[PDB]
This record gives sequence, structure tokens and C-alpha cells, in this order.
Amino acid sequence: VRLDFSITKDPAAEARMKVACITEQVLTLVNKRIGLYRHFDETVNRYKQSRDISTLNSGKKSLETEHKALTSEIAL
Amino acid sequence: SVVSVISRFLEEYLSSTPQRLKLLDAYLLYILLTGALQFGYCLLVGTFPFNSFLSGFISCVGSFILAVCLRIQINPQNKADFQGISPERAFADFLFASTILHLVVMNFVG
Amino acid sequence: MITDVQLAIFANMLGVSLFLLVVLYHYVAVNNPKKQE
Amino acid sequence: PSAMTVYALVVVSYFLITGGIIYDVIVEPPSVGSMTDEHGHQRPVAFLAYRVNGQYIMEGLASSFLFTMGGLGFIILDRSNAPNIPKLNRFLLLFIGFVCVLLSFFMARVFMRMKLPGYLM
Amino acid sequence: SYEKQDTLLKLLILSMAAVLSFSTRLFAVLRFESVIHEFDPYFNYRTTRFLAEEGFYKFHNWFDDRAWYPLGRIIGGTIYPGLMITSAAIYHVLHFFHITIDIRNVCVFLAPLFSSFTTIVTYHLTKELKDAGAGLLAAAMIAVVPGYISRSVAGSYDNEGIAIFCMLLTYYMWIKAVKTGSICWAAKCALAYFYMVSSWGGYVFLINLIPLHVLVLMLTGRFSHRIYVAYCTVYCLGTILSMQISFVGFQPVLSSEHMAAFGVFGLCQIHAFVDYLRSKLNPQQFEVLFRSVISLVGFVLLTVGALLMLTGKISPWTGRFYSLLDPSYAKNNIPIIASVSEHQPTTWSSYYFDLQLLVFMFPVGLYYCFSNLSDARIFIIMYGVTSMYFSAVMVRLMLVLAPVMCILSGIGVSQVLSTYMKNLDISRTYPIKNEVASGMILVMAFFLITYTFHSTWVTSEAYSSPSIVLSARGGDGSRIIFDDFREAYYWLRHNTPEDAKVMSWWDYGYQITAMANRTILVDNNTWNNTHISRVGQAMASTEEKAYEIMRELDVSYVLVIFGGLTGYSSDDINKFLWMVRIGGSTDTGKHIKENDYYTPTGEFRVDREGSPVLLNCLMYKMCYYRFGQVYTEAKRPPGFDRVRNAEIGNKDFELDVLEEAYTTEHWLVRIYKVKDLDNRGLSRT
Repeated sequence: VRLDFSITKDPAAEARMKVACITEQVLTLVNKRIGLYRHFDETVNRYKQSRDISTLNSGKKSLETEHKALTSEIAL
Repeated sequence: SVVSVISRFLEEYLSSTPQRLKLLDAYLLYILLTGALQFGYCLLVGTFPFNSFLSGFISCVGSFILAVCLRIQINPQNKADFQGISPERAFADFLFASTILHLVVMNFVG
Repeated sequence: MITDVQLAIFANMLGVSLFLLVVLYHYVAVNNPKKQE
Repeated sequence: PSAMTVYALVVVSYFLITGGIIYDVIVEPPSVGSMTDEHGHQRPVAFLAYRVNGQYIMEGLASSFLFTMGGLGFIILDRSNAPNIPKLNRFLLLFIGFVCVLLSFFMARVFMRMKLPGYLM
Repeated sequence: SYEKQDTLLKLLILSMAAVLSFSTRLFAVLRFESVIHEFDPYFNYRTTRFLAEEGFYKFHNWFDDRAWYPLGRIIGGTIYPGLMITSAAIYHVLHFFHITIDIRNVCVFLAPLFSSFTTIVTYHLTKELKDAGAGLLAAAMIAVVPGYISRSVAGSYDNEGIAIFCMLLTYYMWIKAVKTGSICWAAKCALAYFYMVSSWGGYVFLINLIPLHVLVLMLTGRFSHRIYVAYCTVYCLGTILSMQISFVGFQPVLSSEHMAAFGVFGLCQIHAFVDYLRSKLNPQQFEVLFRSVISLVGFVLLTVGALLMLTGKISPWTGRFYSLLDPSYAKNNIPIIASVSEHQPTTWSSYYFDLQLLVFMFPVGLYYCFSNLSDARIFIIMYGVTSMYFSAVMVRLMLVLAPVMCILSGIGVSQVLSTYMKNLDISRTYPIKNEVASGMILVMAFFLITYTFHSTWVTSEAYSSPSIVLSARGGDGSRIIFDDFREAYYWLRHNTPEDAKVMSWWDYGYQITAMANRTILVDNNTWNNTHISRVGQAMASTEEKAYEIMRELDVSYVLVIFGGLTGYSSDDINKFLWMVRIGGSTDTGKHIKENDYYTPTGEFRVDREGSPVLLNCLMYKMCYYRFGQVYTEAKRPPGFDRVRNAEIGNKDFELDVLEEAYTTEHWLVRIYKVKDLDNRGLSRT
């Protein structure tokens, strides 16, 4: 499977393949955006249990940093 | 008169044809002038030994047809028909089939 | 040794499972978006 | 000819060939047999029993007729799936092709149960 | 991810199909033994173990002096070696790893292996015609199709096991070539053809179907350069490769079985060149040359195509293949070919018994191929329509029909399923349409299940019984076994001089040669009808006259198979009329007339009413010696014959030039020693 008997590339299939790899990466990053919203909802539950605002403020800033990084990488 | 139609044939063909195709059309003429003369021998002297006659003749017919197939896969006018085949793959295939041919005729020449 | 009855049962069950799985495959094919885009 | 006009000829050929006309021509059995009654008369017999390798002339046409109804039933159904056809016809096509598909199959399986007492037994 | 699940489900389906294909053929080994069945497989076995011991160059040169005495047989010059080469290769591969399998096992289990590989070849061959969803159905169908299993049960070591694999591989390569137009695929199809030509005599089918496909593509006007490249390369390569096999020789060039391909090759050249001149010239300058050139080159072909036949320089059709074109020929012209009941024409019953659902689904696959014609689908249409005829001409050829029947049934069922399952795309009259779709899908599932139970029943009950052993069930339902064939052959093997010659009817020649290891006069491959007639004349003639032939051929022993004590319907007494016909067929036999053995009423019977020549021939005297005093049944008088249901007419006699050497426990096989010439010069009368 590693060797390739090829002579002429087809850059259109290479684009169809790189686009698919990047779309799987983006799909994973989006699943991590949903997972960050699940982390944040857990942080809201922890807040309701604790009534400690610092927990949820740190959750908010970690979201608006990591989700923001995911958004930036998505757009790139 | 037919000489005039032939003149109007060659006046076109000599102008219309890339050099790498004239090369093939001379190689095919060499092949055909060898096969026709093997045939004219066979039917003059006799069929024995039929092994060697039939081997050398099928070797000529095979090399002619493989040359025509190269002459057709490489022609840009047929790129819409042989999609996915580059001229280089056509040449590698032509040498593959010519290798099988020259192995089997060497089995049959004797 | 296994008898020809146990083989006959085993082969009947393989046949049924095979055709039921192919009849699943046709659903997993037709539901595909990419097969019809 | 058009494709449909060739296909029709192929189907009509399938009818005769599957009915074993090439057996009838050269072995030339009768259409049916006859066998003694206990009172000594002759009852005809439609099937050559136990002889899987044997046939009467009409037995093959009966079986191939069932095979043709079975083949054509699905063609009637696939024709029936068109959206232009007024629905009152459509539910019919889903009737006729469906009962062709079932009844021809069941009757063929019964005919084979008649040929071989012990079939699937 | 969707691609993973599609790949998983394909892999799982195909691996189940392979396991089923292999496992369904084991019934015969589980019931009895890992041993070779039938008569013909024993010659393949002996030759295979030869090649496995002596090496290729000594197998190819091999000349056998143990058969067809005193003529001998050229083995390597008169065999298709591909099966043996395959078995020897697998044997040497396994032994290299020291998996020291006995070669007998490799032979026995060779057929299931390739009958598993054919399921994958059929998958790809159908995928290239339709879609993977049809290939999975065609694989699952061909896995169990009883018509193919009938020739491929484990221990059925005969060419038909490998031939259908080479055939489907050749069709896959040809379909790839025609679809793609690549010299690589044409040369791979040429190599697949060469492999098939080495392995079965049915190759003439492909070298006559492919030209017809190309012709049909020309008449429709579909012919395009892909077909030219494919055809002319497959033709030159497959020709010069097929001519390599010493049993094929020059037949691909000098026989009218192959001239259809040469005619299509030449017409392909004429068409490829007219297509070019018509592309260079203007109409007013084209038409004159067009009509003149055709009025010359067509006249040339029309003359040569006559001269080739009128001279007889191109050999005519062989009687076998002609008997495939005219069903009437062999029954009048070659009674050997008539005598083999495998050559009877096919009744509807055998089509249902061997195929069931496929008989109903095949017209739908044809209707699809006609709905969506394409350059590759015309091939499957032609293959189907040709096999549907040739299978009707002769039951043996049902093997060639089963694959295309499975491919077309898979296409049809695939189109039905994928049609109605689109109406069930609810997940992303409408309720009526949905219940209709559900009901039709259920009906299809039901049919496909009944096809499994049918094929498993047929595989178990009909096609899995051996023939070197006989079986019966006692009143307690225990299997009674009669081994008398092997008992007799082992007695021959050990208790007779190693140079003795055993005369027998040509059915048993492979068995005697394999198990007894003794020289024989005649053999299954009837390459010398004169010798078989010389043996039939000795069996049919009177005991005084037969001795002159037995002493002429230097015979030592004679063996006969007698069922009258056990009800074995296939005994030599039933074969007697064919032995008479063949013995009288030669001009040296004209005293032997079939009408002499029938009673004046025109019937054959061995009781007191039997012909006084029948009651005195050699065979009758060998079968019923002493038998006249055996109490064959409790309600029957002594000398009752279980097969004729008749009390034999001539009960007391002495044999004068034979002495009874061995009669097996059930008298199934009887062997006599031909008495040496009388010591005093007295006559034996």
C-alpha cells in the first residue's frame, strides 16, 4: 500500500483527497467545539452546585480562547 | 482518374501529419514489406516446416498490430476516447505486449 | 466428527444470514447521499 | 429492429427452449402418458414420474409458461412504477404483476412436488 | 465514517460467501472418505502424482505403455495439463513450508478452493457490469448454485472445476479491455485465455463468442477504437499462445472452429481502414474508390472463403462440436458418444432442479441489459442467449449456463431491490406506496431464502453420492456398504503376475489402471474405436470364436461386473446391447448382428424364452456361471436375477476356456482366467 506505480499525477484527485482530509480535521474540531460546549454546560452544572462564579468565568474564558482558536483554524 | 485521387490523398497526408506519426507509417511499411515477402516465399517453396513459417508470420502480424495500436493510443485526436491513458502508459503497454509476443514466437520458431 | 446434518444446518443458516445481509446492504446503499450526488 | 423487438424475440425463444422442445424433437415423447386403472382401463398421466431426466411434450410447455409469467411479472411491476399512469391503473399493475409473481412460483413449486414425491421431504 | 461501514459490509458479505462456497461442497467427505470419486478423476490423479514425482520435462515427454496395450498412449501429447500443473504447484508450495500434505488431499480439495475464488471473480465481473450491490447478489447466488456444485463437490477432481474459474477470469479481463481500451488489459486477457486453453477443451466457446460480440458491436455501429485495440491484441496473443499446447497444435489456424475469429479480424481491418479513407477524402472522390475497392476485396474474400473449404485444406467440424450444432449426428454416426447418457438433451425438470429462482429472474436481467444497452452489456446478452441454447442441446453444458444465469439473476434482483428500497427512503397513496414496497421487499427476501433451502437440499440428497462404493440401508436403517469393486481390484493388485493383461469394457479402464496397476486393452478415452470394437466382438461372439481374439491380444484375465445378485442396475448385461452394436460396427464384425439376439417377437430377455445365441455368448456364460443354483430370494426360485426379474434359461453348463479365478462376496465383480492352450493338441469341444 505504501508503494505507488504512478507516472502522471491528477491534481484534481489530490485536491479531492486533501479536501477530504481537511474536512475530517474540521469535523473533529467541530466535534471538539460541541465537546467544549459540553464542558461548559458541565461547568454550569458545577456552578449551580457550587455557586462559585470563578469556575464559570474561567470556563467562559477558556471557551472564548480554545473555541476561538478552533474557529480561527477552521477559517484558515 | 485514380492517379489524381491518389495525388489529392498524398498532398494532404504529407502536410497534415506530425513527424512522430510519419515515423510509425514508415515502420509499418517495413513490417508489411517483410510479412508480404515471407508469405510470397511460403507459397513459392512450400509449407514445411509449418512451425517456423507460422511463427515468423504471426510475429510480423503481431508487431504490425501493436504498432497500429501505438499509432492510435498516442494520436491526440482520440484523447476523448482513450481517457485516462497517457502516451507513456501506451508505450509501456506496447513494450509489455511486444515482450510477450517475442517470448512466445521464440517458443514457436522451433 | 461433524455429521452431514450439522453441516446442512450450518449451511442453511449461512445462506439465510447472507441473503438477509445483502438485503441490508441495498438499504445502506440507497440511503447514501454520496451515491446520488 | 429496436431493442424491445429483439428482447421480445428472445423471450419467445426462452419459452420454447426452456420447455425442452429440443428434447421433444429428438426423443419425441407423447404429450401425456396413460396408466392402468384397477378396473383395467387407462387413465392418462401428465407427468413422467420419478424420471427427473424425462418429460412429456405438454409438461414442458406448462412449466415454461409458469416461468414466463414469473419473468414478466416483475416487468409489469417496474412498468407500474411510472408517475404518469393514472393511479387507478397503477394499483392494478401492482395487482397483476404481483399475483403473477406469486401464483406462477407457487404453482411451479407444486408441479415439481408432483414430479418428485420426496422433493424437499 | 460511511466509507468504513460500506467497506466493512462488503468485506463481511464476501467472506461469508467464500466460506459458504467452500463449506457446502464437503458433504461427500463427511459422509464417506477423503477419496477420489467417479471413473475419470482417477486418470487425472495418476497423471498428477506422476507430474508431482517425475518433474515437468518427464511428464511432457511421457509415454505410457501400461494402457492401450499393445499400442500405448502418448500422454503429454493428448492431455490438457493445466489442472495437473496447478495441483503440482500447490503441492510444491505447501511442501516448501514443510506442510507435507498428501497429494491426494490436494487433489480432493482443489475444487472447493477454486470454487471459492470464482465467487470473488464473479463479484468483480458483476460489479463492472452494474454496481457492487449486484455483485454481492451474484456472489451469494453462485456460491450455492446447485448446477455448478454438481460438478465441483470435493473429490470431483475433473477439469470442470478449474475451467469455470479460467472462463470467468477471461470474461472479466475481456470486459475490462472493451470498457477501457488498453493494451495492458488485452495482454492480460490473452494470458487468461492461454491459461484457460491449457486447462479445458471448452476454450473454443470463448474463441467463438468474443468474435460474435465484436460483430454485433459492428452491426449496431458501436464499434470504436477501443474494440479494435482489444480485439486485435487479444486475437494475436491468444492465437500464438494457444497454439503452444501440443494437444491443440495447429488447430487454431487449420480448423473451421476458429475461422470465425479470423474472419472478424479481417473485417475489423477492412472497417478500420474504410473509416480512415472516408475521413480523408471528399465524397465525390471517395465513392468511386469505395465501390471499386469493395468490389475487389470483397470478391477476394468471397473466393478465398470458398476455396478454403472446397479444397478440404481447412479441416471440417469435429464430430463432437458438430454434434453440438446438430443434435442428431452422434446418435447415427458414433454410438460411443450416444452411449453416454450425459449427452441427452435437457428437460425442464433439470432446469428447475438445478436453478429454481434463477429460471424466473434471468428474463429480468435480460430486460435490464436490453433497457440500458452498452458495449460491455452486449457481451453478457450474447453469453446468456448462447448458453440458454447450448444448455438445451446437452445437459453436460449446464455448467456453462449456471454462471451467466447467476450474474443476470443478481442484476435483476439488484434492480428490483434498489428500485423499491428508494421508496422506503422515508428516513430523510404514499402510505400505500410504502406498504407495497415493504411487501415486495418481503416477497424478495422470501424467494431468496427458499433458494437457499432448495440448493442445500439438492446438494445434500442428489449430487453427493459416490460411485466407487455402493450403499444401502438395512431394515434398521444402518448403512449397508458394498466394497466389492475395491476388493476385486486389490485381489488383482496382489495375487496376479505383474505383467498380466486384464480385458474389460472401457468404462473400468481407469479404475483397473489406477487401483489394480495392471495392463488393460481399452480405456475411457476412445481414441481407437477399432480396438473397442475388437473387444466388443470378443465379448459378443461365441465362446469358441472369442478365444481366438483373446489369444490374439495375449489376454491373461477378463473381468465382468454382475449385479443380478444385488440389483445393481448398471451391470454389463445392460451394456450388452451397446457391446454388440460396437462389435458389429467394424467391417470385421459383420457376422455380429443385433437382430440375432432379440427373440422373434423383438425383445431382449435372458429367461427360457431368450435367443439361443444370447444364452450362448461369452458374456452371458461369464455372468451366470453357477448363478443358476443361487437362492436369490425367499419367494423366488433359484436362479432369480434381481435386475431382469427373470429366472435364467440356461442354468447348467461348463466353461471350457476360462476358469473362475475370483468371485467377490456379493458376486458384484467376477474375474476369470483364460485357460492356457491345451497341452495335448486336443480340441476343446
